This record gives sequence, C-alpha cells and structure tokens, in this order.
Amino acid sequence: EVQLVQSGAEVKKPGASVKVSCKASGYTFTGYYMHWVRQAPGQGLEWMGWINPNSGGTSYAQKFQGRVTMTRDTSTSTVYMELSSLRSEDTAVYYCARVTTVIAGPVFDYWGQGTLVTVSSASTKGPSVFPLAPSGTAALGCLVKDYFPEPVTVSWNSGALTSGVHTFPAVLQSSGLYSLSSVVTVPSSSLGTQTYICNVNHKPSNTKVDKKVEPK
Amino acid sequence: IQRTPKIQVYSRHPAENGKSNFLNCYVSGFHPSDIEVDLLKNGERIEKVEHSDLSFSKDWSFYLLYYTEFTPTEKDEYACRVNHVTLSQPKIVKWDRDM
Amino acid sequence: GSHSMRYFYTSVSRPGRGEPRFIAVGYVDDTQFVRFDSDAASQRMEPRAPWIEQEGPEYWDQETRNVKAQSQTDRVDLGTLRGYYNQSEDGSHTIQIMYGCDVGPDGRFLRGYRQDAYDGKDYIALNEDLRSWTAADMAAQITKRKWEAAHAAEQQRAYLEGRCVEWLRRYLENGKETLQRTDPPKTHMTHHPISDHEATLRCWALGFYPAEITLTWQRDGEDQTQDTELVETRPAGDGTFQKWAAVVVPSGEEQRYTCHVQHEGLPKPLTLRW
Amino acid sequence: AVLTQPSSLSASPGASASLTCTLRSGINVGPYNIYWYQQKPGSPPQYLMRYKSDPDKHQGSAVPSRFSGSKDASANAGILLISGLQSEDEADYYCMIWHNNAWVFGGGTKLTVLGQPKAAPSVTLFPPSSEELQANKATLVCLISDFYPGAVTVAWKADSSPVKAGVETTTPSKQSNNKYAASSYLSLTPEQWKSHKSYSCQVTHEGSTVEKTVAP
Amino acid sequence: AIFQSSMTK
Repeated sequence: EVQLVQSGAEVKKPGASVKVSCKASGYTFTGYYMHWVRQAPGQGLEWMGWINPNSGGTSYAQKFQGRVTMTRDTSTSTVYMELSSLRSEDTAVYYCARVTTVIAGPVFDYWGQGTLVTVSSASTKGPSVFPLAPSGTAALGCLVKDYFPEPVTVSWNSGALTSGVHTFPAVLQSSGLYSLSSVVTVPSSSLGTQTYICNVNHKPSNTKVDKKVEPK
Repeated sequence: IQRTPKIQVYSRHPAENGKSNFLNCYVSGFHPSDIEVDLLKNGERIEKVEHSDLSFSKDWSFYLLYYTEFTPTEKDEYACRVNHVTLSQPKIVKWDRDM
Repeated sequence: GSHSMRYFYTSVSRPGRGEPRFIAVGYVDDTQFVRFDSDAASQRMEPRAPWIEQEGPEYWDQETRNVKAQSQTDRVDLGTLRGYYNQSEDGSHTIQIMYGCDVGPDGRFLRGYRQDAYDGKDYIALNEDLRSWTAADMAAQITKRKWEAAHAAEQQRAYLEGRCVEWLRRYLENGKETLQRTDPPKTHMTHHPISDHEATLRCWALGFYPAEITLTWQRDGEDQTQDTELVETRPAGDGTFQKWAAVVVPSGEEQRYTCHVQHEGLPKPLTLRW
Repeated sequence: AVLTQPSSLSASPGASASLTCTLRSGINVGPYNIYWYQQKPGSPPQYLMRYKSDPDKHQGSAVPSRFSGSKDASANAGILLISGLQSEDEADYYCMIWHNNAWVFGGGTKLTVLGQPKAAPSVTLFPPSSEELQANKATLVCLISDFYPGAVTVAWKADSSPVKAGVETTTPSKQSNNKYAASSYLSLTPEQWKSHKSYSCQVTHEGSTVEKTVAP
Repeated sequence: AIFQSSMTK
C-alpha cells in the first residue's frame, strides 16, 4: 500500500529555516510528482508547489517563490520541503501529497500525516501558576500563565481527583506565550475540609508546580 | 477521442518452470497517454518493473511495453493491473502461458 | 532492402500536476535508437541502440539542444491550440508529431512525410508533394496560413530529401549487423479442444524481425479471413516480435486446415498443418 | 476570495446538507473541474469527487452515492449534496479549482450533524487572583462549559461599556460528554480592575445570552 | 538526426 511518512513537529524562530521530510513507500518513487500543501492552525489549505522526484524539477506558488526549496533523495525515497526566512504567519501543518498520473478524478491521492511547524519569537519559559479561588456545587481552578512551547499537563491531588476536572485548550497571547486554565467543580460542603492542589507539568522547560487552591 | 487500452500478458521466451525469463505487458491502442501499469506476483506489486518509451500508431493511439525479469514456477500467479480514464475500475489481466 | 527513419513526438499538458510532458522517440525501421523524456533526470537525448553510441559529444549536444527547442515549440503550441478551440485552462490536451523519410535498396530517397495531431485527431499534414499542407479543420487552417507564409514546406522538404536520408544512410551503415538483418519467424502450432464437437488451432510466429508479418488460415485452399482470431503483433523485448492466428475447427477436420506465414526473413512462404 | 465557502452548516441525521463553493464574479463556474476534499480532525484531507458537468465527473470508490456534485450556474457555484446524513459526515469540506496557474481552495465549511439537543452553556467568571495582582497583572477568566451545537460569541462589559482590547478567546473544544467548551481572557493592568465597579462576561449561544458579573 | 528548426502553430 502507498504510505507517505513525514518528520516530527518543529519549533523555530522568525528568520530561521525548517526542513520537512516525506518518506514514500509502496509505489515507484520517481513515477509520481510530489506536492506540498500547508494548513495554518484552525484555518484552510494552501498549495505551495511541486517536485518531479525523477528529474528534480520544481514549481512553486508565487507566494513561496524565493523562500522554498523542494529536493529529493531517490536512494531513500524521501522528498524535502525547506522554507526559509520564516515568520509567525508560517506556523502551520505541512503536508506532502502525491499526485496521480491517471487524469480522471483525484489530483492529491495520498497524503502524509502532516508536520506542525511553529514559528515564534518566544524562548522556552515555564508557567506562572495562580489559584482561581472558589466563591450545592462550586467551581475552582488553576491559571497556568505565559509558558512556551506547548504542552502543559494539569492534574489535581496528584491524580486522586479526576471527577469534575476539565482542562481547557491553551490560548496564545499577542506576547507569543501560551496560557490555559484547569477547573474542577466540587461539592460546596467539601470546600472547608477537603484540600485541592493542582499539579502543573511543563516538560519543555522542566518545571513542576504544585499549588493549593483555597477559598477567599 | 478516448480509446480503451488493449492488454497482452506474455513472456519473452516460451515458459520453462524454474528458468529465468521476462514477463511482458503490452498496452496498445489507447488515448489519452496517461496510464498506470503494475505487474503482480500473487496479487502483490512487482517492485522493479521497466517500461518502453511512449510511441503511437497510424490512428494516433499509443503503445507501451512494461517488462520485468521473472522465473515462472508451476503455482505462482502473474497478472497485469491497468488503469486509464476509460476504465470504471483498474483492469486485471492474468498471465496465461498458452497465449 | 527498403528502409526508413522516423521520429515520434508527444506533448501532454497536465495543468496542476506538472509542466507539459514531452517524449521524443527515434526509429530506424522497427529499431528505436534515441529517446528524450522531459520527466527523466538527464535532460539529454539518450542512446537506445548500440550503433548510435559511437556518435561523438557534438552529436549528442546538437540532438539535446534541438529536441529541447522542439519541446518548447510544442509547449507554446499547446497554449495556442487551447486558444483556437476555446478549451479550459484546466484540461489535459495532447499534440502528436510524426515525421520521416524512406530509402530504397539503392539508398536513394523514396518518400518523406510530416503529420500532426491534436487530441488524437489529425490536425495538419505535409502533402505527398512536400510542397503544401492539408489542414483537418478551421484551426489547422490558421496554422496552414502561418506555415505557408513562413515557407515551412521548403524547410521540411530540404530536411526529408537531404539531411534525413544522409543520416538514415549513416545509421544503416553503422548498424549494418542488426539493421540490415531479417530474423525469420520460429513457427509452431498448438491444439486446444473446446468440446467433443470443436477445437482451436493456434499458429505461432516468434522471434521475427522486422514486425511486418502475415498469418493466414486456409481450409482446402479458401482463406478463413472472417473466422481467424488475430492478436496484434507484440514486442518480445529483445528487438523481435511475436504473433499468433487461431481458428475454431470441427473435431475431425484438423488436417483440412493450413496456416500460411509471410515474412521477409523467409525466402519462400511457410505452410503449417496439424 | 476566488472560491468562497460558508464557514459552517448544521443539519440533522437522516436529512440533506447542501455545501456551496461560490466562484468570484467574472470567473464562470461551467468550464472548471471542482474538487471536493473531506477533512476529519487530526487527519490529512481526502478526495471525495471531481465535477465539471453531468457527463464529466468522478466519484471516489469509497465515497457513497448519497454524496453528489452539481453546479448552480445562476449562483456561479459548485455544490456537494450529502443525503441521508450520518455522524461520520461531520467534517471540514474544501472545494478546489486550478485557477491562475495555482491550486485554489475555498476556506472550508464545518459540517455538524445534529446528534444531540441544544445545550445551554454554563458560564463561570473568575476575578484576578491576589497573587497575580502582586505580580502587577490582572486576568479575568471566563469558562464556558457543556454547550451544543458547539458555537459561542463572547462579549465583555467595563461598567456596562463594551471592551474589545485585551480579550483572548478559545475556539470551542469537544468535551468527553460530547458537549463543547470555551475560555475567554480579559487581561488588564491592576489599575483597570480597581477603577471599575463591575465587569461582565456575556456568552451568547443560539440567540440566548448567559451573563456572569464580578466586582472588586 | 532530428529536424532542426520547428515552426509555431
């Protein structure tokens, strides 16, 4: 079966370059043109151009002309897309898509899984954790502020509290740093007696934060 | 217009079991030129299959030869899988050694 | 004997898949000696016959330069013909060109030809006189007028009657041991019963060169043209051809049937009986 | 934009959804091949069909006959019609054409198959914590949970006056209980927080508006 | 050898 396997996620700074690989299998590598299509988080699809894996001939969309290079290694059945002079607007999932030889229906027939490239001026930074103090059900939480890059894992009572727990997705600020909240809706009677501690783990910057959430 | 490919699955030399030969798929009389041709051994795609350079006949319809070095055995099944605009589904033609 | 040199060109637009593709194939009789594929890695005219390999770097440089210049003509023509026919910019279209020249046993010019198609239909053809064109429609009439004004027939005729025959003659001399050879067919017959009432008689011709062959079934002298199953001549892969002719016979009448094999490799035609 | 698609469409199981791909004025829909690609979360896009005209079309081998293509010439549009709607039909749908020497995509339409009733959201508004005000920062945290069809609009009020600056909202995310959840972030200077009598978080979901107010 | 200078249509 036709399989296109791409490289792992990347974090880069403005002005830098990224090289995304796409290893092909299950067909004659040189017999099919390989294209690149990108998708900005939560947005639409954008065509970048193509490579003939046999000749090494390429064609880029006007927008990427001057900043993109498509190459291939016939010996390892790999295609590469390299985007240089990178900007935050370049943060997207980059797909490699094989194109059919038979002109009848599909154009892009087989796709890679995608490669997330995150462009950000931010450097690795651990989060500041603040208690979101509660006021027969009461909601309390933790605010996990200004961290880079993703992800953060939030647990409650070292895992002993899962009931009513909800961790929301990370909002990205204008500053370039991520912020998220984690709530837990608990019985109002339990507030005075029971203790709630959120356990925040940011593995990229190797920060572990334990914070007790108290009322008032 | 649009013309359907004609398929012939044959060997270079008369088949002798356990003797090296060449498995040929001759696709002719088709239009347009865009075609997919795979040679299969027990339904599995043969990795290194070579083909001729595209040419055409007096009616402008194309022909191509797809070939691979193979050693015919008594039980092993060989076939051609062809795809073209003209076909609803790819066509499988099995290698009949008496043809 | 009689010989020919022929060049085949195919230009295919593939909007959104890639650049238009160009394949050029060169033949001396039924032997390919050169190839060019715009998709291939070299971007050169490549040798496909052993007797062309002796040609110097200046030959190869000239052929590459020129076949590249042709692919560029064909690319602009794909655009021109889309504009003539009012076709969409997103569809795939194909131009096909065949030209060549024939020589006799003496090595002298016999015939020259130049034919062009668009989407598998005749477009424009050089006439037998090598002095005028036959446009197949209103669009090919625009081309005809361009070519008349540009003196394209004079350019074509000078090539076909001169350069083409001089090159063919060089190729035949260098390739003598293979080009100026005939391989006769290695014929055999096979019996394949269908029932207690009928059976198949298949006559085979293998290993022949050139590809021109006539296989005919007869019954007590009469030809069986309407009732003979004929396969198209197929390449063996080694430079030779194969073909078979079959006929369904009544079970006790196999001996009443004979197959006639005509090939230039054979001094006298063959007659096969079961 | 060359190809404009509605951002969203919703329809019930068993019903029909008509997805439009409109071409910009002066670019006639008739001559073009319109491609539809379906995209399910965390997966690359996948071919559905190619449609030029009733005698010039293609449909994928794995694509049921209940998916069909047409063109509405009067609207200058391409249509993907999905009949007898199913839960597996919930995805992003892109239309594409080869225009001006490039692959052009519509923005995509999120299609929702209505397999749950309209769930009114539960809104919780947290004021800036004391620890955070000591860091010379202020973040009002609005948490919107348990809502279906999974679409909200958030508005903030400073002493009843609309505030658009310092707001960061998250696109609704799918909870475990099949319902959706979003977070909004009103970032202030600790001065702004103390200079107003009250701040309001208004969450409008399906015309109905839920408001939560906080005071210093 | 191929025809040298082909003319546009």
